[PDB]
Amino acid sequence: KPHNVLLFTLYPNAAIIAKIADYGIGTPGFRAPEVARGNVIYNQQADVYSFGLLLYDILTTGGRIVKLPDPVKEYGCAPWPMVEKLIKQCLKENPQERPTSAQVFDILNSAELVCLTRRILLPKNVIVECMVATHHNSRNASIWLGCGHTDRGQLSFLDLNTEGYTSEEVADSRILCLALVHLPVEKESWIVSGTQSGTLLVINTEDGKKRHTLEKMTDSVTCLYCNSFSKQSKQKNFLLVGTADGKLAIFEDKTVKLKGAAPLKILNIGNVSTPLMCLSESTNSTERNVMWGGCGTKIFSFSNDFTIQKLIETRTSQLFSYAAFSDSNIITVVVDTALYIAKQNSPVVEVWDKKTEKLCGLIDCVHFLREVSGRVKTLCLQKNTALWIGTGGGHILLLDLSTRRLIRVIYNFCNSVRVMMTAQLGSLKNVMLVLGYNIQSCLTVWDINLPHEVQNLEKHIEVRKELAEKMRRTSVE
Amino acid sequence: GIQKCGLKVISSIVHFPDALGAMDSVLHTLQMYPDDQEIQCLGLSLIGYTGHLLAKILVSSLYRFKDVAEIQTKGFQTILAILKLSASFSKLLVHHSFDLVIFHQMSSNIMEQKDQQFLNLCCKCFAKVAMDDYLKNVMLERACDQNNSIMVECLLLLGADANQASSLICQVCEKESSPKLVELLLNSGSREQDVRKALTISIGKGDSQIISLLLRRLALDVANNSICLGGFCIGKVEPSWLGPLFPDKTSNLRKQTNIASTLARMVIRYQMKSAVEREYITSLDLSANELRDIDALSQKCCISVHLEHLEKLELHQNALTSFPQQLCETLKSLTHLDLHSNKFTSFPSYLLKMSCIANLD
Ligand SMILES: CNC(=O)c1cc(Oc2ccc(NC(=O)Nc3cc(C(C)(C)C)nn3-c3ccc4ncccc4c3)c(F)c2)ccn1
Repeated sequence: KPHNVLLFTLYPNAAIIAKIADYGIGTPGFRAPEVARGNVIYNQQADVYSFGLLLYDILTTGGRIVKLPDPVKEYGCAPWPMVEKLIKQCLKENPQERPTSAQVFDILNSAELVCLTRRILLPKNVIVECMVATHHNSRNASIWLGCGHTDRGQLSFLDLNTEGYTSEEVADSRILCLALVHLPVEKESWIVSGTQSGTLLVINTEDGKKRHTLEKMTDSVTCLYCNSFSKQSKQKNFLLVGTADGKLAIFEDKTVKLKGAAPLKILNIGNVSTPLMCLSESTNSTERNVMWGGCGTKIFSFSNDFTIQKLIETRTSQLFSYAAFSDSNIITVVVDTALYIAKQNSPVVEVWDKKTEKLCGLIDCVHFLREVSGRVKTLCLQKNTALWIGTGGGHILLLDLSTRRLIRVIYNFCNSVRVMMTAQLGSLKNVMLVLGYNIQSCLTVWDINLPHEVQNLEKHIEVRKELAEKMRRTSVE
Repeated sequence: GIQKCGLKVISSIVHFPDALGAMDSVLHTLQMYPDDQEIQCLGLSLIGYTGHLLAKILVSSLYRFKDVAEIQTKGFQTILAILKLSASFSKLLVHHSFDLVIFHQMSSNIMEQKDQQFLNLCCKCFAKVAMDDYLKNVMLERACDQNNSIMVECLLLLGADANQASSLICQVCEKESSPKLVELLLNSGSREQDVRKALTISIGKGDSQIISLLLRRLALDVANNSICLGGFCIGKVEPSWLGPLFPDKTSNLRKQTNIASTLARMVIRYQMKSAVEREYITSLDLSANELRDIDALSQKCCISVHLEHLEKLELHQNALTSFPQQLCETLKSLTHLDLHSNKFTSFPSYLLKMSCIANLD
């Protein structure tokens, strides 16, 4: 029972924190059903029910203290799901269903248990590759996921706080990507999405009836982006869009407020042969005025004046690697001291240098997966020199930029990662949102400290094992 | 004296096939002539394949000058050849003097010079001695005995058990060291008991810099915004220590150097190729530190502006006698103050002057 657990220190990164003691002085609150009935013989498995009751008390913070109900519903608390799954599994009437103590320790030794904060299962519908994040720090915390099952588009609005969503077909043609622009000075928060027919709707989240259509482009829309030139500069924000005819059109965040708004500038970087796929911003502040994008087999970097600064050709990549993989458009681009490149239907990642315009390294996800199809799908990078890799097989790879080593491989939670990107919720914390297949769509929210948590847990468990072995040997001696 | 021109004739004949011993002869000459003969000692090919004196003579000749461009590259090629002949050469090599010359040449501005082939040979030798990781631990111990934080990072990155040995951290902290070195050792894994012993050591030899470096690892949790200095038996307390523990938002992030990580990356590649071939701190626990006064907290060094946002101050199980009044007015946002199990004699009435005090004990 919680009365029989002693605490030595409150510092989370400690060798010894909690201890067990039998005070020498079962109870109705925490009686195991086999023991409560009493027609049973003591078994190792009997204590597992008490341990699960302890877990429930910890999750509820002693709410039961002052057939059990749902931990989230009965008392307000963070979901923190796989522990709830552990409680459901262990708290089973059948004794054989109770996991062994070693199994409980092993499943409790997973850092994913700590990192996984929330998991949402969208109801049966077309999976959403579209994903947006909310800039609002109030109770309004939601995403703008969108799916298309017919010619006309459709959008969804799913609030994380309320765990509910509303979906309705609003766009006359399918949506493929979205962007969000925020102007708190004018209190204008707008969401723009592009039709496969070749027009765009901008919609106000404050009033759903503010729906107006932009000018038309020749071919469908590939990607959108909303660029902020830092919060300490007087430069005006711009809505960048990239189409399939190489048209890089720029909408002004104040121009789009009126119906029938004309794009101010257009760059014809590519064509149908090499359509533009994605955009990205430089992580370092030294190149924040330089914006990069993968125009098919081309990489363009342009300054705030919308003039190209550097061009890189991907056709030099197959000289070392396989030709068929290299002969494809680049899908994701990550801009840092070294460019990280992933291209369509490829299991390898290329490293470019912004100075020499030459290959600097190769990341072979095939070998990493074989260590435990392998096509990479999406990328994201953070400040602490840790890179997250989304695979087409439903796996997530963690690497460190310091050594290009494998940190952890995450699986058994989705069938195929579509998109994955960083976000901030209403409590100002930073988390990672991952969307995968299961076809059912599953959304997972991971703690941003996942690599640090993995390293800390590994070091702590190694220290505990070493101390236990040393003291056991001392006792035997 | 004729041995100089004799070695010239020797260099002429070594190009002929089947030159075979002449190794003992040239070794005696090199021990006799330090400067001129060593300039042409590059002619030493694979001969004799076990005398440690020969290897000792080789390394001592390299180090005795250590400032002539050509003999360094020549001698590095020579030592590379003989280790390819026998891997047991690496053991005796790192045993006698290998560190004293290797660290000196790689830290004497080896970067920013058009010596790409030179560095390549040195990294090839590095990847060669990187095997038998016990030797790497020896290299780490010797690299910590001296104050060279430039290469310790490389040894840690290649993989070295920093908890090998009086552990490493206590040794580094005992002698006068640099903040960069102790930081690199704390960032890599090192046993908590070793770090605790190192804190006691650095308390003895008073140095605010190393004290803060350690306390940022033992007693700081950024998630909770709390200092957890509970039970460390720090007999005193100084504001110059808790300074860098508080966020101090003026500070930023800057990559001072990257030469060590790139050096580590290329030696790893060569080894692989050779194998293939706001948010202030709202708590301050000082409980059970065997204090005797906290008078040293007055117009503190950058700690005064941070104490104004403290919302808890655990001072229990110490042995105090008063509460400094200047601290009472500085702590303008406390709510939970703990003073139990101290040694007080009269209630300081001015404690009740704090602007927001709400739980006095
Ligand atoms: C603020 N700090 C405090 O309040 C505080 C208070 C504190 O008081 C104590 C608490 C517990 C114990 N004793 C035990 O826990 N014994 C024990 C452990 C186990 C385990 C190992 C199987 C759990 N089995 N048995 C155990 C062994 C034999 C028994 N025989 C008969 C009956 C019961 C028995 C129990 C004690 F001596 C003192 C200790 C530390 N801090």
